[PDB]
Amino acid sequence: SLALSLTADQMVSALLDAEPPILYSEYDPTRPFSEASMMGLLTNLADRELVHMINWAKRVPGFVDLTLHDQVHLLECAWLEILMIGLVWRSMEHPGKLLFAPNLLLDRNQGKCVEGMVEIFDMLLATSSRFRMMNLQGEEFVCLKSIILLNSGVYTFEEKDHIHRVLDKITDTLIHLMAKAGLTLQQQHQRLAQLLLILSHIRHMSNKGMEHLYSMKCKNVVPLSDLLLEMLDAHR
Amino acid sequence: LALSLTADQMVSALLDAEPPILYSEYDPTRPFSEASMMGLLTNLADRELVHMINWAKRVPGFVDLTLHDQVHLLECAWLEILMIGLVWRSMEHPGKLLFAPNLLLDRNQGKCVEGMVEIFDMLLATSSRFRMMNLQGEEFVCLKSIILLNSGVYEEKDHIHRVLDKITDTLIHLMAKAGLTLQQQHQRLAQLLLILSHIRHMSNKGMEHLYSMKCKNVVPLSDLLLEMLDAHR
Amino acid sequence: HKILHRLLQD
Amino acid sequence: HKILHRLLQDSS
Ligand SMILES: CC(=C(c1ccc(O)cc1)c1ccc(O)cc1)c1cccc(Nc2ccc(F)cc2)c1
Ligand SMILES: CC(=C(c1ccc(O)cc1)c1ccc(O)cc1)c1cccc(Nc2ccc(F)cc2)c1
Repeated sequence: SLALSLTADQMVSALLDAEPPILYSEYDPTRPFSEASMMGLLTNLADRELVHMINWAKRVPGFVDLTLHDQVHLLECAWLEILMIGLVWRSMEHPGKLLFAPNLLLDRNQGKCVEGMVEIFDMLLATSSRFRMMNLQGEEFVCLKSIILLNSGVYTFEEKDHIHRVLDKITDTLIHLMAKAGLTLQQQHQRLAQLLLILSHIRHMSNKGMEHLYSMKCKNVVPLSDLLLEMLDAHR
Repeated sequence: LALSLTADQMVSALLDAEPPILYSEYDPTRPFSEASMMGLLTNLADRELVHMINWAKRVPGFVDLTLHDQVHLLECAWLEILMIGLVWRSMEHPGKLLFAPNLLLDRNQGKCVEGMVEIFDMLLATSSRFRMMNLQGEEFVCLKSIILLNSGVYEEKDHIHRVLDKITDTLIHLMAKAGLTLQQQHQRLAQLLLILSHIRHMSNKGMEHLYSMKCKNVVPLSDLLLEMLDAHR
Repeated sequence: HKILHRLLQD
Repeated sequence: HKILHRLLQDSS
């Protein structure tokens, strides 16, 4: 794999370059949202973001070297986490707000438009602010997101040793970023640990999100794309 | 004062507070069933909870927290901690889950309970993961203390983060002693903490099934387990 | 009230 | 058969 040869800088530039585009929501000022329209907007956006996430995944160093099935497994396991850390990262400069899209900026309220959505909002909002207080950098964000992609589903599988090899490389890249920013040796590992611990909560937010999306599927209504349903069934 | 402990002290304090390995009420003559196995795992867990709660008080910093916070952290991480403990015990029993010395289970025995198989596999995977990483007793206790303080943290509670940083310092100190290079020290730290993500996953999947059970077929849950359970529902 | 709460006091 | 299969194979 060519991923292991890359330097810290090379790993970085390759990740920033792989970044998915920011997508817009179905504009329509008709406020306020009901529940069907709210979930409709989120579902459609997520469905469109997914297509790009796959392009992004294939550009994450080491992901291409994986068997198609391995790649499928990983994405199926971590797709919501990846969407969430993205949402969280976009919302950083909007305290008390979730930037689903540049034209879709929802605050604490409006989470009530959907039952059981306010709880998800607050965890997301909490993660966003945590990132903000840590002053998370873009180069660190891409590192975190790629880590989720490779790690989330690796313990549910030579090919695994490969993934862990790449994961170590991304860790090297993280410490390198922190070293360049002028952090002491100790501040480097403390920050590293801090960031990774947040991944545990992003996993948590994802699990809750998943089970809701079911009830909303089982109870029908809010038409989900076949792509979503397929990603969903991989968690049921 | 939990912030004035040296790495060595942290290890000692945590290693000291280690709860005992409780025994199952497993009766090997009694033929297995759905109700009995879940009754076995439920009862064991209920008794472990009592030791865990008292183990929490001995985790540096935990006592400094308000009493309402203590409750929150435990209600959030109780299953994660039960699981990482189970995984740590089963470490040297490949393909087997050591719930108790007298209750040692392999994959096929889970099938006796519907939907138990996936949980058993993630758990088995975690232990084998511990096994190829050669997780150390000193490292395990740090991870378990980290789960306790981190899982429920997300006014200004930077104290918990102060202790968390301390434990991180403790983990690095442990690896520096084991003769690891700086690069290896940060890599292993990352590897260890990333496992917590999957332990979180098993906990949430676990909770999920526990809900179903409760309002369904009644595998009677202890009054303590029932309160902890509602903390997630 | 709350068992967990009580046990944390003893 | 999975839509995910197509997108991965036709990735750009
Ligand atoms: C924020 C998010 C989604 C999202 C995240 C990031 C992003 O960039 C875009 C969307 C999301 C919402 C719907 C969907 O089908 C997929 C993802 C999401 C995902 C799962 C659940 C929930 N909350 C919920 C769902 C149903 C319900 F009945 C009650 C609460 C929210
Ligand atoms: C391993 C374990 C428990 C445990 C963990 C560590 C330990 O030291 C002891 C037990 C556990 C089992 C029952 C319970 O009431 C609480 C915990 C546990 C926890 C939650 C769920 C499951 N599996 C399951 C449960 C019900 C169902 F319908 C389908 C699958 C298993």
